[PDB]
Amino acid sequence: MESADLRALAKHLYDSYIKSFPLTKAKARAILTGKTKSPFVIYDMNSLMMGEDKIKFKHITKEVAIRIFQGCQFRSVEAVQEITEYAKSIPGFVNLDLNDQVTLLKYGVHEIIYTMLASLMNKDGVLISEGQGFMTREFLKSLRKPFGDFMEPKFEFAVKFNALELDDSDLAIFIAVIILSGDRPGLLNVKPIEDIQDNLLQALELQLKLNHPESSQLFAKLLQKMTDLRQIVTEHVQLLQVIKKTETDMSLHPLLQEIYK
Amino acid sequence: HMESADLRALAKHLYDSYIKSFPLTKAKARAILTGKTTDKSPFVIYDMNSLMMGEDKIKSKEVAIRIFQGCQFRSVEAVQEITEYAKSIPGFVNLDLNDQVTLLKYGVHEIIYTMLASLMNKDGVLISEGQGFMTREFLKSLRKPFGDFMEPKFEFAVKFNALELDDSDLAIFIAVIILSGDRPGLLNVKPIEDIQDNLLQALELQLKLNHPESSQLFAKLLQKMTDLRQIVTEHVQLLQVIKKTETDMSLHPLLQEIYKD
Ligand SMILES: O=C(O)c1ccc(-c2nn(C(=O)c3c(Cl)cccc3C(F)(F)F)c3ccc(Cl)cc23)cc1
Ligand SMILES: O=C(O)c1ccc(-c2nn(C(=O)c3c(Cl)cccc3C(F)(F)F)c3ccc(Cl)cc23)cc1
Repeated sequence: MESADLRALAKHLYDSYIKSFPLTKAKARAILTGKTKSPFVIYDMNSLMMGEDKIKFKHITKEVAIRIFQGCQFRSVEAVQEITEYAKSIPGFVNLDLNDQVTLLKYGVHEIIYTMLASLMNKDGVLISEGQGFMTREFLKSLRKPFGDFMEPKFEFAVKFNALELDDSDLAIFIAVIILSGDRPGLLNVKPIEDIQDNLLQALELQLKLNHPESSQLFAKLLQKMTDLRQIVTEHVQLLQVIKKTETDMSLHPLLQEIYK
Repeated sequence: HMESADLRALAKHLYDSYIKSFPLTKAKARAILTGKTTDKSPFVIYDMNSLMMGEDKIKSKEVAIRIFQGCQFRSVEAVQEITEYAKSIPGFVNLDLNDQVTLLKYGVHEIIYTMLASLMNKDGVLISEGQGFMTREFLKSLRKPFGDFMEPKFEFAVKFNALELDDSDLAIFIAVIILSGDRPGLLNVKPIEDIQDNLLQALELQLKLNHPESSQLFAKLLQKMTDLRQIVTEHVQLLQVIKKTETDMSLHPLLQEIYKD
C-alpha cells in the first residue's frame, strides 16, 4: 500500500472507533488524572452499597463478590456488541464468508475486551459504569475465595500495557489487527483475512512511527503484547471452569444464563 | 536506534555464532529431508519392528519410555548448545548473573521447539543427528500419555515452517527469544530490553532484506511466540503427570532445575 492509503485506513478506523466505543482512552485518562464531575469511588463494602443507591449501577440488578463478578459479565456482553459494530467498519470485513466473520469475533472479542479494559485502569483501580464509578484495585483484591484473584491479572497486564502510552488512534488499528487473525480455529478462507491484516499491520506500523517517532520498536513491542493477551484469555477460561464446578450461588434465571453464555 | 551497517554487522555476528554453536542446521536438515542424496539418506522408523532394526543400524525398558527419555537426553544437549550461543549475544554475559540464569531457564524450551521445527515435515522428524527419521504416525501411536507429547510440536512446526525462514533468520529470532524482559523474577528488566530492541531492529532489517516479497513476515514471526508459550505449558503439564505415574523414571539435573517453577 501507498503511504496515503495507510493514513486513510488509519483515519477511517479512528473515526469508527470513536463512534463505536463511548468511553475512549482520552476521556478515561481525563477522569483518572483529575483534569475535567468526579467519579464515585468504591473502596469497601459500604461505599459499594451507597454507589448502588446513588448511581444505580446497571451491573447490579446474592453475595457481593458474586454480584461483582456477574456485573463484569454483563459489561462484557455489552462490549461484545460495540466491538461487533466496530468490526463491520473494517474494510473487507463484511465481504468475508459469514461463518468466518462469526469465527473471528468469537475468538477475538476477549482479547479486545482486555485491551480496552486497560484504557480504564491505572495501578490503583478501574473505571466502571461508563466512567461514573471507580472501583479500587485493593477492594477487588479483597473479595473472598476465587473472586479475589479475578481482576488482578488484568491490572498487571494493564500497568505494563499502558506504559506503552498508546492513544485511541493507535488502539483503533491495533484492535482491528486482533480481529483479523488468520490463525483462528475453523476458518474457511484464511487468505482474504490475512490480506486485510497485512494492510492493517502496515497501517499500524506507519501510525506508530509517525505518532511515536522516539519510541524504538514500539511496533514489535505492541505485537509481543498479543502473547500477554492470549495468556490472560486462557487463564480467564480456567477461572470460569473452576467457578462453575465450585459455586452454586452463581446460577441465575435460566434466560440470564443463556444471555451470558 | 542503530545504523543499517551496524544492524547487518549484528546479524552477521549472530549467524556466525549460530553456525558454530548448532551442528545440525536447518539447511543441513532440509537437504537430508529433500533427497537426491544417496549419502545422506536416513533409516525410517514407522512401527515397532522397524524401530528394532533401527537400534542395530542407527544406534532394558519399554519403548514409549525409551523414546521419551531419548528426547530428554537430546533436550539436555540442546540446552548446552543454546547456552553456548547465548554467551555470544552482545551484552548477554554482561548482565546480572541471576538474570542470565532466568533468561535461559524460561528461554531454552521455546528455542528447542523453534529449532525442532527445522527437523520436521508433516510426516515425521529427523533424529540421531539426522541419521534416523521417525514418522509422526508411529509417535502418535505410543501408549498412555506418550502418544500425544510430540503432536503439538508437529502442528506448530507445520505452521512455523510455512514462514520459510532460513538459519540466518533463525539466528536473530532465537536471540530475541532469550532476551525477553518479561520473564518472571528478572531483577534488571531495562538492560535486557535494550538488547532485545537492537535484536528486533536487526531481525526486522534481516527479514526485509532476505524475504523482500514476504509481506509483514516480521510481524507474523513475532506472533509465533504465542504458539511457543502454549507448547511449553502443555509439556509442563505432561511432566507433572509422568512424575505422579512413572516412578521408575528419572530426569537430568539440568532439566529438573529448568522445570522447577
Ligand atoms: O474478566 C473478564 O472477562 C472481564 C472483566 C471485566 C470487564 C469489564 N468491566 N468493565 C467495567 O468497567 C465494569 C462496569 Cl462498566 C460495570 C460494572 C463492573 C465493571 C467491572 F467490574 F468489570 F470492571 C468494562 C468496561 C469496558 C470493557 Cl471493554 C470491559 C469491561 C470485561 C471482562
Ligand atoms: O517434549 C519435549 O520437550 C521434546 C521432545 C523432543 C525433543 C527432541 N527430540 N529430538 C530427537 O532427535 C528425538 C530422539 Cl533423539 C529420539 C526420539 C524422538 C526424537 C524426536 F522426535 F523428538 F525428534 C530432538 C532433536 C533436536 C532437538 Cl533441538 C530437539 C529434539 C526435544 C524436546
